[PDB]
Amino acid sequence: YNTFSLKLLEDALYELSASKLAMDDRLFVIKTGERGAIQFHKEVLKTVSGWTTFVFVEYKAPNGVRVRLDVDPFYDDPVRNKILHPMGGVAFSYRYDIWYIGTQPNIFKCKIKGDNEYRGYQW
Amino acid sequence: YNTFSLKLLEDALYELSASKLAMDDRLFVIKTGERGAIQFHKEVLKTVSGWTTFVFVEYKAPNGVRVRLDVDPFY
Amino acid sequence: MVISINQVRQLYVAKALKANTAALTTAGDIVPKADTAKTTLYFQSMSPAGIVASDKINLKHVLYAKATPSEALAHKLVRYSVTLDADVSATPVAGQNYILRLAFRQYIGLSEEDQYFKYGEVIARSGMTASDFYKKMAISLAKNLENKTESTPLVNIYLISAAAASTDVPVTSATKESDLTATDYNQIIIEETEQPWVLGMMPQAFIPFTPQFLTITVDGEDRLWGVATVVTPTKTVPDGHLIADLEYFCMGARGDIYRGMGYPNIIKTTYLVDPGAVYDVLDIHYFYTGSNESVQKSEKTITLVAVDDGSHTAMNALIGAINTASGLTIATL
Amino acid sequence: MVISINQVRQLYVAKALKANTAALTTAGDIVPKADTAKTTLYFQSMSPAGIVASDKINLKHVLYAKATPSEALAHKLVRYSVTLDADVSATPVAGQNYILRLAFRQYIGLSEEDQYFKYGEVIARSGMTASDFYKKMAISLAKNLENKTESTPLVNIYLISAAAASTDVPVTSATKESDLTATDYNQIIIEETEQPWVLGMMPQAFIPFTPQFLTITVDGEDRLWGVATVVTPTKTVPDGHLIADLEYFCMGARGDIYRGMGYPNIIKTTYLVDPGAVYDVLDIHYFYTGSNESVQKSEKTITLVAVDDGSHTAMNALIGAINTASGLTIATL
Amino acid sequence: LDTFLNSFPTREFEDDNEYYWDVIGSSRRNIPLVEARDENGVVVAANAAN
Repeated sequence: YNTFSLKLLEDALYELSASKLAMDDRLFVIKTGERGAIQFHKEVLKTVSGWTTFVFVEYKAPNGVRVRLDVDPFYDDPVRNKILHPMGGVAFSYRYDIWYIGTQPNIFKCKIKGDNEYRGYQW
Repeated sequence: YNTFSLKLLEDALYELSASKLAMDDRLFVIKTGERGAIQFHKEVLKTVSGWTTFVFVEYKAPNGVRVRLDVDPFY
Repeated sequence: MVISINQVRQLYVAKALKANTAALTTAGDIVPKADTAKTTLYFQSMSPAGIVASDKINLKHVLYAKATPSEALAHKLVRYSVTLDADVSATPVAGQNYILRLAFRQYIGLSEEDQYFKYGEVIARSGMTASDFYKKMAISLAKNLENKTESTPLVNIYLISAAAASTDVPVTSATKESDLTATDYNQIIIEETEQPWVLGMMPQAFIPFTPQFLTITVDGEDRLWGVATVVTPTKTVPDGHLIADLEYFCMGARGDIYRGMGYPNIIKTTYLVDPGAVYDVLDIHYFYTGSNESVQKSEKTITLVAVDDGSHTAMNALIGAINTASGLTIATL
Repeated sequence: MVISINQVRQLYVAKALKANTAALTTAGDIVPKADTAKTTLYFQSMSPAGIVASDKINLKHVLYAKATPSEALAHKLVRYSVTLDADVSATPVAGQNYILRLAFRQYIGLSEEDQYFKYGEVIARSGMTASDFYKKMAISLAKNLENKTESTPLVNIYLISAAAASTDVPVTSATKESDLTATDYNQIIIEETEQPWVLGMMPQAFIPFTPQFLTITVDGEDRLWGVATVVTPTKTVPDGHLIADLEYFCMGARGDIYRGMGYPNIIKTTYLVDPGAVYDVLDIHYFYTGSNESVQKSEKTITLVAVDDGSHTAMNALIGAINTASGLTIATL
Repeated sequence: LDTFLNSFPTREFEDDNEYYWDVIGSSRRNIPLVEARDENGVVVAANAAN
């Protein structure tokens, strides 16, 4: 996106949870920085919008699905992120990662038995 | 500043807590008088803004960082 | 200017090139020395305390040897040109607060990567034109960044009048609109600055920036008014301070590693690099392999500095001597 | 007017200067007395009860001696000129409520620093011009600050018509638009006032102010309409009340320190300063050093007042006598 | 102001010498670019292909 829209994010939640939901396990998580968290809150806390807030704050999209902002700190890391957004901050902070959460894990990091011992001293 | 802006104060909170945060230890404290506290509340308690209030009142900037006005008397 | 080393770096100053060891009289005098068979190469340099000889270079173990022109080590000072875009409005719109932001990548005293801002406020009225806007925005920037209170600004502000188009009109924290009497101001330029340098404590370093413009309402639409284009630099920062630090650090590899630590009980080293002069550098990377069972390489490098006078005369002669002695084919500048 | 003292202050009134001690007949008559060698200086003054002599001044121990012109101790009455700025609008905008504020730094009866306001309301309609606005704003101010209900206003309100430009038109809590029939009112002036003074209970004191204007919407923008400029004062407050208090306090250093405390059982002191007259002051700071082991200084001062008649004649003669006697070089007014 | 200044803690020192403190950051660092050169050492211009 070149310009932000709460509609696109509502359409995304629709895509993720339209008939796949269960009305009781629709925990979502949006991950972004602080400048994206701004765009989100500026448009979400309005009244013309359909979101309502539930004080750990959680949101409930007009779709009826439970949302949870997790503003991560690395989305603003000025080391790996270099390009600047005309509206301030690093453009990687204007970036949402919307993941369906529920109940076996969808993501896991693979490991091999005995990989913590591969330390050698050539002295 | 010659004219007030809630943007400048949001940019300041960004500067302070952009990647330095931890999502659980971002306690901020804004200290000012009562006329500045006015400018703050007049613009913060709007709905077009991104702040939400948490009744000892505490605020949560659109950045997601926890804020606390401490209107000091010496200002 | 602590650096990374391939196990060592040594620096010798070629303040003067002499033909024989007997002519080494002043400190800095140097002569490249190699046998007739061209098996080893070494340098005899006059230190303040007698002539010292460099390490011996087995001319079969030379990995690379290239020289620099002293223009590669210079840092051009970045400067943008700020201007309000005729798309939003070719002239300021009344009532709107124009707030300019300078996004610095480091703080003033630190080198860690962070986001650091400085601002400039201007509130436009019914009659304010472009010239008056640039004027008041420049003065606001100066009073906000040139609040140094100790040393010097973080960037320098100038104005260009349409008549000059090339004469940067400086603006400082003391300037006031009475001093700026033109009516054809068409842009604002913001150059980088040479920050404080100390010989072995503060390395030469810069803080880049980006002019960011906040949003104004023009026709009910929040919009960006500015154009932060990058005009070509006109000022430069030579390597004298950069080279002097190289010497300061690389003289602890043959000299005293402590330098002021036990301050009363110290050894003080005399340095021959003149910070303020421009040096063109030469470097020779070589290694020592060893004997049976000792194939591991000990790679090394010997670098040599020489003042540039436009044409890289001094270094060109020094390498010509080294090619005549060691038969190498180092290229001239 | 309790004051700070360098261990003492004594005041004697120079109601009349006489040449010899024999001529001291009326209370206030004074003569400077010094020997021929000019070692000590003292003053012989006629009190209501016989002639009293001042402390003796060792003319080697005189720290300073300067006289004042009675214009230094006068307090000009501050007055602004209020006006609506032609930038926002050269004439009132209908529907908007113009609210003027007078930011006082103390309350009316207290001297502690506080923020104390008084307001003036005017609501503008389609036909109201500048004159009518100043008129109604002035009457609102008067009815809001001249609600004294005991004594007197806290500031005085006037109007200036463009025809006069110099004739302040007073406005009081009783005034009404029928009394103000002009159409060329162009400003409002707000002077300070002489507050109540009591001899030894209420010191002379003022309460400064600043006309502050609240915000109106003109084109959807909240803006300030007023111009609170500081025109030059035209009225003054002399020192008679200020000097009279000096005497009241400094007569407790040679006289009775209680003054009405045990009211039936008191001693009442006769004071020779005429509150209502203007005095020019003189002062002589000196000290007593002492003997062996007693080097500590006991610094003192003797001040003398004399009525000014334009030219500081009385004091000029008094110092001329003192210079003739003690050889000092005090300067004339 | 005393309340404001009691909000801060106290460190008790032994003398009245100038005091100092160290400040450290992290190794994670961006490095700017001087230029880029092709396979034959020619400097990459802006108006050039990949």
